[PDB]
Formats: sequence, structure tokens, C-alpha cells
Amino acid sequence: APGETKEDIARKEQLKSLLPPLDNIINLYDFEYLASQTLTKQAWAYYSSGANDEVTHRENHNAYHRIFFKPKILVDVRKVDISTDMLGSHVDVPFYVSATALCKLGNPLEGEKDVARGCGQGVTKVPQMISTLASCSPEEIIEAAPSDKQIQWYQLYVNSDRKITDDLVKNVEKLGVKALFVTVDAPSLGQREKDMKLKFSNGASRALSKFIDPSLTWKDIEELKKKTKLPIVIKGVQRTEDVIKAAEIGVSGVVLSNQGGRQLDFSRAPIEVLAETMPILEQRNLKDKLEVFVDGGVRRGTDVLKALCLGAKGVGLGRPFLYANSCYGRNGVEKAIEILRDEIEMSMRLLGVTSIAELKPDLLDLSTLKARTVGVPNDVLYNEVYEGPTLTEFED
Amino acid sequence: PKLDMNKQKISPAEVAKHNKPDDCWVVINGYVYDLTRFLPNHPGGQDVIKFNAGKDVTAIFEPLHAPNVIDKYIAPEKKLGPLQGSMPPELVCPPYAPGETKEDIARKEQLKSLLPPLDNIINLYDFEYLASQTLTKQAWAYYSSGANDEVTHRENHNAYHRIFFKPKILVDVRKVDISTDMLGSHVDVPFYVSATALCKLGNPLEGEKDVARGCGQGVTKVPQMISTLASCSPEEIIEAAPSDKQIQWYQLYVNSDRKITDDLVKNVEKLGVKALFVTVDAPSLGQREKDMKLKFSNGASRALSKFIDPSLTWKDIEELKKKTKLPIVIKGVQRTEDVIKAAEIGVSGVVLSNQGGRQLDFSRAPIEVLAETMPILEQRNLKDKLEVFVDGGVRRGTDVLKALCLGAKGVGLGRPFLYANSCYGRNGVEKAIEILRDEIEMSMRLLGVTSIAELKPDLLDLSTLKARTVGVPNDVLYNEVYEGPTLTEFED
Ligand code: HEM
Ligand SMILES: Cc1cc2nc3c(=O)[nH]c(=O)nc-3n(C[C@H](O)[C@H](O)[C@H](O)COP(=O)(O)O)c2cc1C
Ligand SMILES: Cc1cc2nc3c(=O)[nH]c(=O)nc-3n(C[C@H](O)[C@H](O)[C@H](O)COP(=O)(O)O)c2cc1C
Repeated sequence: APGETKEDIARKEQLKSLLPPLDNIINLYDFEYLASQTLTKQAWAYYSSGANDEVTHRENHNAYHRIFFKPKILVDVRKVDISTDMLGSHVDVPFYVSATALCKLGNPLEGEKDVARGCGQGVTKVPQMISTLASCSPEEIIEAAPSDKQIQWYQLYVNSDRKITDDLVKNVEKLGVKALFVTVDAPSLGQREKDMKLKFSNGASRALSKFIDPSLTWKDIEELKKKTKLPIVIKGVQRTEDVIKAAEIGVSGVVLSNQGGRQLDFSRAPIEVLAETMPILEQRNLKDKLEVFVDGGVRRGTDVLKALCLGAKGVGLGRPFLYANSCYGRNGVEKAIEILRDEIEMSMRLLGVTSIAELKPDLLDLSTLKARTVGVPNDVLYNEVYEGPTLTEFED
Repeated sequence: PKLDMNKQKISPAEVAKHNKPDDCWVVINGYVYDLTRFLPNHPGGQDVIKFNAGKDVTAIFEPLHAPNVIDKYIAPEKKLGPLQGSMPPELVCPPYAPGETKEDIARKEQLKSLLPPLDNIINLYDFEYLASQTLTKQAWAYYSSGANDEVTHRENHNAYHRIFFKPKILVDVRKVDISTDMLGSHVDVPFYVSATALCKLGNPLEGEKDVARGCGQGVTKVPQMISTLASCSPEEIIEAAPSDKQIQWYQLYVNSDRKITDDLVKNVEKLGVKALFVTVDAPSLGQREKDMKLKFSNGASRALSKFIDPSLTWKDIEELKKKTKLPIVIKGVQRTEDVIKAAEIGVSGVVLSNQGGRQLDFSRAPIEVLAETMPILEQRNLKDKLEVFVDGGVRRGTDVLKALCLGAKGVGLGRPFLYANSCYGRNGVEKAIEILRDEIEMSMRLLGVTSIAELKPDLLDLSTLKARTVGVPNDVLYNEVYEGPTLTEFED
């Protein structure tokens, strides 16, 4: 606690349903606000933070905005269809809760259970990665799913102990789960400063966690494809050339990620990555060779749509659901599933197409995609004195 | 210093009569000195000694200059003779508090070990924030400011942000190696301490010495380039320095009295510093507004000083080269052609620097330069003729990294070690070091590489290097009118 000024009772009156009626809620940002000051300093830090200066973090969201829509007109759109298949499941929606370690932190009672409950409770059901570090037992989780259609997914951090892993691997292949997400981006953890900052007060490879095997490789991989039947997605790719390495070692999926930028500041945003990639995957003919996935930044229908439009087999969010959960639990979480589904939906029509398959790039103004500028330090001295036009008054 | 002479005598209200900065005598410690000559030529504005002339002064001189100061820069016969008795009070100078207010107590008692534990600091920025609350309205002023509209200084840093990474994945990075080597010696870390002047302002007490300490003492250890305008002597800073395998570099401002210089050099070469970095981007003293803005709440070329000689020229560097065994580095190059010229005279390296924005506002980011330049160095088959350095504005290891992949042999920080030393002294400095090295190692890891030679342009997303932008000066009236959307509530 101990940033926990008995103010846990500012927090308390807030949680203490100060929260609005879970349907006054309007977008994913709404969750996130309520989250930011009801959760614990400690939880909120863990969750919110990002690598160092938190550019890549923020950059991932913004890069969506170099991208604008060319939409399509007088296209009959009474009915739109928004579903698609991932790793040959077929899939309500085309986005996916994703793997968000320690939810017991903002959901003490329920944890990532409240998540699955969430992705299955509702007319809509969506996938789920299960962090290799949940607050819960894979079993404890994998069991609170209602619909037996709800799909489910293992993200896994290899180990040091090629044993413990070779165990969980099949331990989980035992319990159901339709694939493997190996999270390569995370040999060390990143220096998530908002965390450290209260984990006290309020040659140092102390920040390589040894759950993660900092020594992972393409062998260790081309291995594990053999030690299993499940498919494999390499979560955390960060360039073109690595992508091709999955393509060649012929694995299955990829996520273009950087862990919500919690990893390395000045990593690019995945949407940039996607965008340069996909088209190369035309000219090699590894075109269908590989499902590609994208994450982080994602807060709107539009975001998602854009991703798709660009190539994504499927798009992932963490935080949003992560807040969702921690304060309406599984209900919160499914409203989320609800929310984001509608944005996908209305936009789809205003966009002029009816199947996710119909989502091709030509629907995108992609001409500014690389306008990723840094302006010059505006002029302190002159702005300070300058003074602007003013609006007419009102009387007396 | 001292002198004594033997002979002369003198007086507690008749040398009170030279105050006219035309005719200038003063009394320092025991002794009396004719100024009139050196006046216009004295590093920190000339000015401050018009405004104090015909006094004692020790208040003012003592705690902020180098020792052997007199007995280096003045002739044996300005060294006039003893004061007999003293002088009366105003007519012996209280030092030296431009803008200070019995508030060096909001200050004092903030320093009031009120300052966090050194293990609390997490980046370079916090030193600077601390520093900024504790240092002296001038110590802050001076350390912190840059020329003019302060634009090259922010740009030096911001420029790093138009570079992004392309990291390598699945690479065994259990062990990584940030050491590298520089200019002949081999080094622990790929970056150094640039020279800063007067640290005794922020560390009134050991100044440049605690820096030498902070980079010698720990297990990771680092190159200190020493300023020709240190608060301490070099002798001091060099027999200050705790470690043997520690390494120290001299920065030269060449005097107009090319002798004084030639002695500086031979002497430093004897305490075996290891390189000389001749700083060339200060023929005039650039103009540091916030620092001026002090005096005034209390020429045309009052910015020259026979001290920093403003007429040094490649012939001069080429003639330096023959009087010395130390490798020469030219500090403050700002574009590709003067880099090649250095190459063509075969000096042994250059620093791309613009002194951290203090000199010429609208100098470039030395990052951007280095980018444009290095490849050029290739196409002239003049690749490794030349070690390239780079400074200004570097605040996180990713920065350092970005420069290394770019070709830099090495990178310098200035203020952060200053602010660090200032608040915290030698552990301050080391602590910084440590902070930085960790960042580097850690990101060097995330990037998918294990040693410094594997940093390379193939790791960088350069595609928006050049995107320095200026946005159209935009829309007070509309912005004023637009109400943006809004997040939901909680319920009273
Ligand atoms: C007599 C031989 C002297 C020598 C060799 C000398 C040398 C120096 C040097 C290297 C500096 C650092 C300034 C910078 O940032 O550019 C300095 C600054 C300073 N000097 Fe001296 N100085 C001398 C005499 C004096 C005298 C007579 C005074 C009378 C007060 C004086 C007062 C100061 C002060 C107050 C500063 C710091 C102010 C600032 O630049 O913000 N010095 N001097
Ligand atoms: C609080 C938190 C915990 C995370 N834990 C994991 C994890 O255990 N394993 C994993 O592969 N990704 C982890 N991630 C990364 C995500 O799966 C995902 O890449 C990310 O959140 C995408 O960005 P976004 O949150 O803004 O939507 C986590 C992210 C957050 C915010
Ligand atoms: C307070 C101060 C004093 C300086 N004095 C000198 C000096 O005497 N000689 C020199 O060559 N450079 C001097 N410099 C410039 C640097 O050595 C260096 O180029 C600069 O500090 C690099 O930028 P940074 O402070 O953003 O890291 C000084 C810089 C500062 C900030």
C-alpha cells in the first residue's frame, strides 16, 4: 500500500459506487479515466506505465492518425459482417483481449477470471491471451469461460528451465487453448519508471527477470514447433526482416508489438510496421504464409479498422480491457466488448464495406503515413509577448 | 595566490581612489594589483570589476577562481605591494549573490539533506530538477542557459526524437558489452564528461575535483575532459583522481598570447592527460540572456577577450600538432566540410558540438550533422581516418545509442554531470554514470545486440531524420472556441 495515505478512502467513496452506471460508459477512454484514480498507486503504476519516456507507448496510439479514410458511397450497407477467423478458429469480432500480466491487482477477488467470464458472458465472444504470469492458475482461468466456443490462448514466456516450460506447454495443450503466443520482446523487462518510483519511497541487470530467458533464439523456437502440435505466434516483432524470419522458419503467426511500449522507447509504432511489411509479403509470396496481428494504441473502431485495412489478421488490446475489468469486472469487460464492437460496426458502413474481407487498403489515405515530425522549439520570447485576437464581449 | 614583493606600502581609503575602470587597482588577500589592463579581457563579463573596483573583493574572487590565477595571467609589476591595515565595510566586498535574498534558506534547507537519497534518483532529469531548486540564482542561471532564443539547445536534444529504432529479436543477449575505446585508450563506457566551466559554482567546495572522483571511484569508470576554465587548477583535478586506469582529457581554448597556451600544453602533457580537445566554436563569447538578466537587477564586442583568441585557424591547429605527442581533437565542428578539413590535416578527431546551444543559436543538431556526415566520410575513402564525437542534449542512453549506431566514436554529456555534481558531489556523478550505463546496457539488450561494434545504421529507422518542422502559426480564435469532448464522471 504505503503510498496509501488512509486516503484509500478517497479511493473508497469513488469505487464505492461513485462509478457511474456501466452504460453511461461511452468509450474505452471512460474506463481508463475511472481506473486512473480508484486503483492503487501501485496497481495504476504497474498497469499504466511504459518504457522510460513513454514515447513509443504514446506513439503507438498516435500513429493511427497519420492515416485517414477514403470511404465508399451509395454502397448498400444495411447489413455488415465483422467476423473473421484467426488460427483457423472463426471469431465473432476481429479484435482480442491480450495478455496483460497481474490482473489480481485491480481485480483482487476475481483476476483474469472476470476476464474470461467477460469475453464469454455476452452475445459476443472474443479471444483471450492468458499471460504466462497471470495472477491465476491457467486452469483456474480456462474454467470460468462460459461459452465453450469462447476461444483461449497461451502467451508464454520461455524459461531458463526448459523443463518448467516444456511442462506448461503441454500442461496447457492439456487444458484446451487454441494457440501459442511466445512473447519474444521481453528478455529483460523495460525500465518502467512509474513503477520503480514507488516500489520505493513516495552491474544492475536487476531489470532482466529470470522467468524470462534472456537467451531465447530461432533455435529455441524451431525446437518448440516440434515439441507441439498447437500453432505458434512470435509476439513482439519489430521490423520487416524479423518477420521474414518467421516466414522462413515457417511458423504460423506474429504480433507486431513492443509491448504497449513498455519495453523500448523509440521503437516504432506497429501500425507503421504493419504498413511497411505487408506489401513485402506480396513480393516474396509469403502472402498467406502468416497471420499478422497488431496491438497497443488501439482505442477505437477506426483504429482497428485501419489495422485490418492494412493487413492485420487480428487486433489486440491490453490496457483498455485491463481497466474495464478492474472496475466493473467482467461486466465492465463485456461492455468493452460491446463498445468497441459498435465502433467497428458503424464505421464499417460509413466506410462503405460489409465483410472484414472487403477491408482492403485502397480505402485508406495513406499518403501522410510517414509524417512523423518533430517541430522546432517554438519561440518563447515571441509567443509570450504576442497576443491574439479576442472574442467580442457581452454587456455591462 | 600571493606575491609580497618586498617593498612599497599602502592605504585603507586612498586606493579607495582607483575605482574608475580606466585606472584600476585592487587589493586581494595581503596584496595590491593593477587591473586597468586585464579588465577588458576577463572571462565572466568584464563588467563585474568596473562595478567593484578599488576594493577588497576577496569575498568575490576567493571562492570561485583558480589558484595560480594571478601568478599566471598578470605581469610581476602589477603585483604592486601590501595592504597595511585593511579597508572599511562596503569598501571590503560582501560576495556574491546576484539576485539572492535570505532565501538561500528556502535554498539551504532544501539542500537540507531535504534532497532525496541518492538511490532515489532514477534519471538524469531528476538531478536537473533538484539542481534547479537548490542552486544559486546565478549558478543555475549560468549552467542552465543557452544563447539567445535558446533554440539550438533544445534542438540538440529534440533531434534524437526523429530517430526511431528497428530492433532485433531472438538474439541471445545474456551478456552485453558497452565498453569500447576512444582515441587510443580503451574505455569502460561509450561516453564521457564534456567540459564544463566553473563547477565551483554548483559545488563551491571541491568543484572539478569531485568530478574527477565521481568518475574514478566506481567500478564503471569514465573519461573526464577538463576545462581550460575550470574553477580548480588542473594539478588539483589530476592528483584528485582516484584511479589509475582513469582517464583525463584537456580542453584548450587557445590564448591570444600563444605562449601561455604553449605552456598550458606542455604542462598538461606532463601531468599526462591523454588528449587535447581544442575548442574552436567560441571566437566570440556567445550571448546568454538569462545570465545577463542578472547583473541587471543589481561596447559591441565586449564579447572578446584576448583570452579566447578569436583568430585561430587551421594553420594554428596544424602547428599545434607538431609541438605535441597528444592526439588533437577539434571540438565544436559544425559541418561536414570542416570535418573533412580536419581529416585533410590529419588531426586525430573532431567533436560535433555547438557547445550545447550556448554559442550560436541556429547551429544544427550535432546528431543530424553526424548523420549527414559519416557516410560522406565513407565515400571519400576517408573512413576511419578520424574519431568522431558528439555532444549536446544527450539525456538517455537510447540517445547515446542512436549516436553510436550512427558512427559516433563516443558521446559527451555536459549539464547532467554538472547538475549531478552540484547537488550531490562525487557520488552524484558516479550515480549518474551508473544510471546511464544501466540505460545503455538495458536498451543495448532490447535492441538485440551485444556489443558496441554491432551498433550500426541498419538498426535505425532514419526515415524521418529530416523532419524538423515549423507548423503554421495557428488559430487562436477557433481554438479559443472549440470545446473538446469529455470523459464521464462519478456521481456528486
Ligand atoms: C585576476 C586574475 C583572474 C583570472 C585569471 C580570472 C579567471 C576567471 C575565470 C576562468 C572565470 C570563469 C568565467 C566564465 O564563465 O566565462 C572567472 C570568472 C569570474 N571571475 Fe575572475 N579572473 C580573474 C580575476 C578576477 C577578479 C579581479 C575578479 C573581481 C571580482 C574576478 C571575478 C570573477 C567572477 C565574479 C566570476 C564568475 C561570474 C560569471 O561569469 O557568471 N576575477 N575568472
Ligand atoms: C499492465 C500490462 C501487463 C502486460 N503483461 C503482459 C504479459 O504478461 N505478457 C505479454 O505478452 N504482454 C503483456 N502486456 C502487453 C500486451 O499483451 C499488449 O501488447 C499491449 O497492452 C498492447 O497495448 P495496449 O495496452 O495500449 O492495448 C501487458 C500490458 C500491460 C498494459
Ligand atoms: C556551464 C557550462 C560551461 C562550459 N564551459 C566550457 C569550457 O570551458 N570549454 C568547452 O570547451 N566547453 C564548455 N562548455 C561546453 C561543453 O563542454 C559541452 O559542449 C556541452 O555542455 C554539451 O552539451 P550539454 O550540456 O547539453 O550536455 C560548457 C558548457 C556548460 C553548460
